[PDB]
Amino acid sequence: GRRIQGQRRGRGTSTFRAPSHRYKADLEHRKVEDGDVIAGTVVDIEHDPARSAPVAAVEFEDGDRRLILAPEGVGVGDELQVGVSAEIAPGNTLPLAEIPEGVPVCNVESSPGDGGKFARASGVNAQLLTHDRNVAVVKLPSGEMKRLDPQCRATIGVVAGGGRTDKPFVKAGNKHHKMKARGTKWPNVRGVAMNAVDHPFGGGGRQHPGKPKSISRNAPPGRKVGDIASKRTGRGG
Amino acid sequence: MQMPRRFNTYCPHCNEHQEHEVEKVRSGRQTGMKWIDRQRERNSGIGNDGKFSKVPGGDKPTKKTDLKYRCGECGKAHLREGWRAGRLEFQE
Amino acid sequence: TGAGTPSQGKKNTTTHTKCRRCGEKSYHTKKKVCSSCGFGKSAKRRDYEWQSKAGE
Amino acid sequence: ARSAYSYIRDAWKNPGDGQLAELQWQRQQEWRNEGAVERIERPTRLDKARSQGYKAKQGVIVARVSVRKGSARKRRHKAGRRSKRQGVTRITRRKDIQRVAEERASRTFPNLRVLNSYSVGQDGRQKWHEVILIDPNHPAIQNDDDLSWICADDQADRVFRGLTGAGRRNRGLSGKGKGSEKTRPSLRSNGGKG
RNA sequence: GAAACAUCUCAGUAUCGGGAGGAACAGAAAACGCAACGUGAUGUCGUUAGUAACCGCGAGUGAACGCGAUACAGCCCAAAC
RNA sequence: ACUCGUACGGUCACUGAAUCCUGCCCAGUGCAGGUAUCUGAACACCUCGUACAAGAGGACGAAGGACCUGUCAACGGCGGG
RNA sequence: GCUUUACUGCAGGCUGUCGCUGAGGACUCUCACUCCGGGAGGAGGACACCGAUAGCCGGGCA
Ligand SMILES: [Cl-]
Ligand SMILES: [Cl-]
Ligand SMILES: [Cl-]
Ligand SMILES: [Cl-]
Ligand SMILES: [K+]
Ligand SMILES: [Mg+2]
Ligand SMILES: [Mg+2]
Ligand SMILES: [Mg+2]
Ligand SMILES: [Mg+2]
Ligand SMILES: [Mg+2]
Ligand SMILES: [Mg+2]
Ligand SMILES: [Mg+2]
Ligand SMILES: [Mg+2]
Ligand SMILES: [Mg+2]
Ligand SMILES: [Mg+2]
Ligand SMILES: [Mg+2]
Ligand SMILES: [Mg+2]
Ligand SMILES: [Mg+2]
Ligand SMILES: [Mg+2]
Ligand SMILES: [Mg+2]
Ligand SMILES: [Mg+2]
Ligand code: NA
Ligand code: NA
Ligand code: NA
Ligand code: NA
Ligand code: NA
Ligand code: NA
Ligand code: NA
Ligand code: NA
Ligand SMILES: [Sr+2]
Ligand SMILES: [Sr+2]
Ligand SMILES: [Sr+2]
Ligand SMILES: [Sr+2]
Ligand SMILES: [Sr+2]
Ligand SMILES: [Sr+2]
Ligand SMILES: [Sr+2]
Ligand SMILES: [Sr+2]
Ligand SMILES: [Sr+2]
Ligand SMILES: [Sr+2]
Ligand SMILES: [Sr+2]
Ligand SMILES: [Sr+2]
Ligand SMILES: [Sr+2]
Ligand SMILES: [Sr+2]
Repeated sequence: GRRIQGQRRGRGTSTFRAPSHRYKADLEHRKVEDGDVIAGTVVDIEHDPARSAPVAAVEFEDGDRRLILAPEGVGVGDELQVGVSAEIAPGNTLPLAEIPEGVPVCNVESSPGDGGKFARASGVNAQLLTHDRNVAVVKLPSGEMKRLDPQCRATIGVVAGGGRTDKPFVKAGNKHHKMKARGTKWPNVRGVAMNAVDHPFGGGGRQHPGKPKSISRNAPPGRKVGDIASKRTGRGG
Repeated sequence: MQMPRRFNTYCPHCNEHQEHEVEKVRSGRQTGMKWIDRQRERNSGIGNDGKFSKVPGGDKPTKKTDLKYRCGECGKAHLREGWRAGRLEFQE
Repeated sequence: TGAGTPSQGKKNTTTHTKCRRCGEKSYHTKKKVCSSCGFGKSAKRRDYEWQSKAGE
Repeated sequence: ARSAYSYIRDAWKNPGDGQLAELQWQRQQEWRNEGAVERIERPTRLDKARSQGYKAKQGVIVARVSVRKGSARKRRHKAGRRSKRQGVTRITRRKDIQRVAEERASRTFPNLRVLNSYSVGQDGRQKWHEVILIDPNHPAIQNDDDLSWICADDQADRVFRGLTGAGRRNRGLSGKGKGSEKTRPSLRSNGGKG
């Protein structure tokens, strides 16, 4: 047959790529030598096209103008501090070691100094729980207990733009506009609505899948469709 | 059918009649050193292996008689043409 | 709209032009490559053995 | 008595033993961070180099080349193929890694001609070979009796034509008798059956 | 082609990548092995021969030593000192 | 490539606004989890064999399978008496 | 052309083993190798990656 849509995806053509040129900034944490003596005033609150959430434009003491992943509550004129001896206030970035337990953090790092990997989407937060000299256990928004290095930096507060999911798109036109700012192909044609040549679920006189939807992890790309390595299906039971 | 374990018959070796013993031919083990075994390892490569890619066939409803006629005195055996028999049992 | 006659009317784009290297109207001005001599692609002249019969 | 060279040779008989084991573990670390083709001022195996034809003279260049270990980096068929020709994983190239090394070196030095090469070890994923190249235009070679043969017009691009020792050995030209029916005088003259 | 077809065959062909010359390549035995008290670098031509050998031992595939010729030509390092 | 992205994400699928609802079935097939025991290749290893080798056998035993469990808004099923 | 529990195979995935590969049947380590860090340095560590091979799955493809 022909390659399925998921195989055309990996080729990285125009249709599948994200509009990178229209993106503002690669929201990463600042680099401090040590000591903490790095701070700055917030100039403006802008819209990040990449995440549909706001981003704070901060100007630092050493002339540096950079955009940062803004938590809730941050405004113009606010002073945010980045470093080891930073204040335990919303918007400040300091390692997990210095941050007290039970305090909601966002833009958490995997490896120290990487820039921030976890808890970056609209209104989410990571929850810091346990402390040690070796391990700082953070509870990620998915409900997972991530055992992390205490030297991993994190910003205090929940990410801004909370409750974005609440309002329905209502009409296809609204989904269109959102999708045009991401790296996705939209609309979605069901495989069951395609021809045999085009998808494993294509064909027949009526629309139904050919074999059971649950596919093995070991399945090759071109066959791995439907419910990938599902531990279960359905709502009941 | 039933068949006697021992009976008198011609020994092509001794050129005279003697009391022969009958035994079902037990299959001998393969060495894996024959020419066919070497051709299997040689001729087999990427893809289909031709003749070596085949599997052993089926069965005939009834197999023939596969016996060994052991002589009582000289101790040498001979082979005879077999006949179709569903089950062959020995008497004593 | 028919793929024939009415689709021919749109055809006012210039692609293949006179080549600086060989003189054939095969230099694709959008691709900057010659479809005849391979100017733009290779330093060596474009030639293939299928341009003539196998025993010739 | 034994030459000092015979000691470098005896050391390389077992590159995983003694002081050389410690030396390779150290060198390969710097080699892995070096390029594909790196010119070295002095040969790692002086005995082998000199035995192969090297001289500490003007226009006698040496260079280390790293080539990947393993079989052919082959693509699968995009068109119809019978079972025999459907392979990818088990297919290997007909030119040994040493010959791939000599060519990469000769291309890096378009003016020089390949004299010979030798192995200088391998790690888990690559092999290293040092190629001795000669300048056929330097009067230091044009006048050298033991090297001036490489200056002749018919010695141009000798590595791409398989005229190297590693080339001739890979072409099946070692044995003068039985077994070399399809190899000598050339593979192309024998219908490509070697 | 095998009156299908998978090994086999078409065929190392078609085609593709790199490159030399006026010719290229090969070449002075870790050869041969008419086993000898024998031959003596290498190509090539005639033959050896559809022979040995291969092969769903099917269809098909297929040399060499030698011999008769052509032409002939033998040398340089590495190391020891 | 997704990705100047990070689960309020984005990938893979099914159904197709709203309203009232969405029963029973895990035997087969699929996917997934587990597993005393059974099955399970090669390397190394042990016995035999061979002055070596081919080869025969053994011990150990991964994923996988057997067996057990979960799962149908998973493929699908919802009869005769 | 398409399909599958047709025949035969080929990619791909999972898994054991060998090489890289090191010090003291469960375990410690640091030096290869890997990742993070501008760097100092941090994490991981003889595993992973990669090369080779073996078993399973494998109309994704021929
Ligand atoms: Cl969305
Ligand atoms: Cl019998
Ligand atoms: Cl060269
Ligand atoms: Cl002779
Ligand atoms: K064929
Ligand atoms: Mg960022
Ligand atoms: Mg939704
Ligand atoms: Mg788009
Ligand atoms: Mg749809
Ligand atoms: Mg349709
Ligand atoms: Mg299909
Ligand atoms: Mg339907
Ligand atoms: Mg349906
Ligand atoms: Mg010739
Ligand atoms: Mg035919
Ligand atoms: Mg036939
Ligand atoms: Mg042939
Ligand atoms: Mg011979
Ligand atoms: Mg519909
Ligand atoms: Mg990196
Ligand atoms: Mg098919
Ligand atoms: Na063979
Ligand atoms: Na060159
Ligand atoms: Na051959
Ligand atoms: Na036919
Ligand atoms: Na046919
Ligand atoms: Na055959
Ligand atoms: Na069931
Ligand atoms: Na029904
Ligand atoms: Sr970075
Ligand atoms: Sr990042
Ligand atoms: Sr279907
Ligand atoms: Sr239920
Ligand atoms: Sr073979
Ligand atoms: Sr095979
Ligand atoms: Sr039968
Ligand atoms: Sr019209
Ligand atoms: Sr136009
Ligand atoms: Sr180009
Ligand atoms: Sr050409
Ligand atoms: Sr040249
Ligand atoms: Sr002579
Ligand atoms: Sr089931």
